Amino acid sequence: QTVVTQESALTTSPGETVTLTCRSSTGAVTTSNYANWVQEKPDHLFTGLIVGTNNRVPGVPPRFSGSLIEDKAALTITGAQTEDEAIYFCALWYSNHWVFGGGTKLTVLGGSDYEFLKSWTVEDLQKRLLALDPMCEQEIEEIRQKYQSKRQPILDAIEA
Amino acid sequence: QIQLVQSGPEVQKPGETVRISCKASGYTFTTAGMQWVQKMPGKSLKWIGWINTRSGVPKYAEDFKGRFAFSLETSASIAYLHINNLKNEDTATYFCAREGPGFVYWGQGTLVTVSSGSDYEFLKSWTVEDLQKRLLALDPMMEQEIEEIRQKCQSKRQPILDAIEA
Amino acid sequence: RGYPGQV
Repeated sequence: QTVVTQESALTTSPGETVTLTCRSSTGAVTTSNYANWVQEKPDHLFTGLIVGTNNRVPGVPPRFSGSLIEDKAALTITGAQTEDEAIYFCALWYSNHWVFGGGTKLTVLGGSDYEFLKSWTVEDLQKRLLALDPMCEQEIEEIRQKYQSKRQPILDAIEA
Repeated sequence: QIQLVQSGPEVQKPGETVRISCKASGYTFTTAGMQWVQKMPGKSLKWIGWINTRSGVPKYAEDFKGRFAFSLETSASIAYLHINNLKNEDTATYFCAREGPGFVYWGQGTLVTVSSGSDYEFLKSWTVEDLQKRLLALDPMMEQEIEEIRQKCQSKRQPILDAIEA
Repeated sequence: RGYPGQV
């Protein structure tokens, strides 16, 4: 069986280094497992960080770096920032299929939840702002549909 | 700036079909494969497969090849996920993610909700008044969930406004 | 044999 394990949770502080690991049930992680690290932030925002063990995705900050250490794949965050608080997944390739680990919840101590935004360009802030209402309308529609599903057996009975 | 934008949430009955779209921009669509991923709350992410956007050849995970199919509309830079003969347990969020190797640029996710495949024949033994009362009894909780989202979204909005305004 | 996906 191909099972990928990660730490459940880790805590760091701003400017410090934290290492996340990814272990394989089949033995040592090698190049041939093409380890991929992915970050999940709130409302299902996934961002690829590292591919092919150690290749940083363009536009990903250089504090993230991937390696192989002690038969595992590793994501090192050298100089953690408050905005790095997130769930980190690793995926490994096993000949003919990809397997995801369970994710590591990274907590960063101290800080203010949206302080990172002040350093953004006004263009990026405007894009974020304009994307918000549609996203929240999508989430409301997901609720309406969840309820439609709950309602459906009753509606079917009315309409029989 | 690379973006993948998926279609909106879909709600269907078991046995039906859904098609989810994933519109790619900011790179040449046919130069990297598109993967698909299934996620349910508190369960692991599962790889569904990929499609090669140059050759059109897909590769599927064993558990998905029976009912899931991938397609392309190359001229629109769209990849599609087709879920056939829906089961209640297909209820999940589906993501497109570009190669690679692996999962580099992600769509925002599409929630597919599948209504119950179970036996609700008993409800046809109820009066219309009692059916309507049950229906209306679901509204308060829905309205509360929506209210919580509207409040959460005002809480997400203010720190952005504060950053623009500082 | 490397990664067989389209990269």
